[PDB]
Amino acid sequence: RQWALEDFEIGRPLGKGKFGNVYLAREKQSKFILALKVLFKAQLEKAGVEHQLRREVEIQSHLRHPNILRLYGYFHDATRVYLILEYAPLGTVYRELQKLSKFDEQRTATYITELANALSYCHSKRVIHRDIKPENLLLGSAGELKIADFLDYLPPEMIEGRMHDEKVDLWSLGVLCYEFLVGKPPFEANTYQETYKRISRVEFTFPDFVTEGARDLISRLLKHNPSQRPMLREVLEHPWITANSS
Ligand SMILES: C=Nc1ncc(F)c(-c2cccnc2Oc2ccc(NC(=O)c3ccccc3Nc3ccccc3)cc2)n1
Repeated sequence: RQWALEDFEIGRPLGKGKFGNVYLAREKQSKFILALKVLFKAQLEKAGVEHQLRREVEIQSHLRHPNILRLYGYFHDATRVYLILEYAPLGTVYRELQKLSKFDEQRTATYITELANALSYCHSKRVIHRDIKPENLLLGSAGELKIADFLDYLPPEMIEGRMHDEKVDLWSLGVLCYEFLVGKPPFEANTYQETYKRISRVEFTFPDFVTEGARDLISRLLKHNPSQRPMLREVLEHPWITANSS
């Protein structure tokens, strides 16, 4: 409960980014094996996100799920800040997606279920999410997927703030599923302008090898109007999902 850097025996550099570096680590006390991010407050300031982090570490800490990367604890010295995190032994879905180019109908559906499961929990524990990427998806030991993200003159459209923020994740789920099945995201193009074009006008096209159940689901998630995309529950109960999830 009262953490210091010499409570930890340090292993191999696990990669860097963005403010800090991650190392492999072990609790001298419980010999428990975990990752450790090392953020520098100097690097947080020249990016103005010190309070933003502390804010989110308090949110993160109260999220226990097999499909969400577990944060165990945190601490600091004057120069450095440390985050004690679940080591995902099997690499990212990015690296793996490059190794396999695309995934099988079942590998994709299982991954969607897990995401959906995790996202539902967040929605339930009152914490909505923005965008999910393959690069932000880590892999546990048993192939399991881990989200590792980080007046009186005022009108109605300014006091109701952000109306539909819950529904972004369903778009993300649509996009992801596609990339998993195809190897590329659905509005990927050459110019940034042509990508912007296809995202705005919702312009994606399934190559022939894609199944119907997938085309059906993906289309339902990728609706222009946010309030038309299925609620997470429905994704878990989709013919295609309920036929490949395990
Ligand atoms: C190879 N497996 C593996 N396992 C665990 C790992 F952490 C990593 C890893 C290695 C190198 C770089 N990144 C890695 O993954 C992550 C992914 C997410 C995080 N999460 C955070 O850094 C974070 C968690 C809770 C709260 C805040 C966090 N960061 C944050 C920083 C600034 C502002 C806001 C949030 C940490 C490491 N890699």
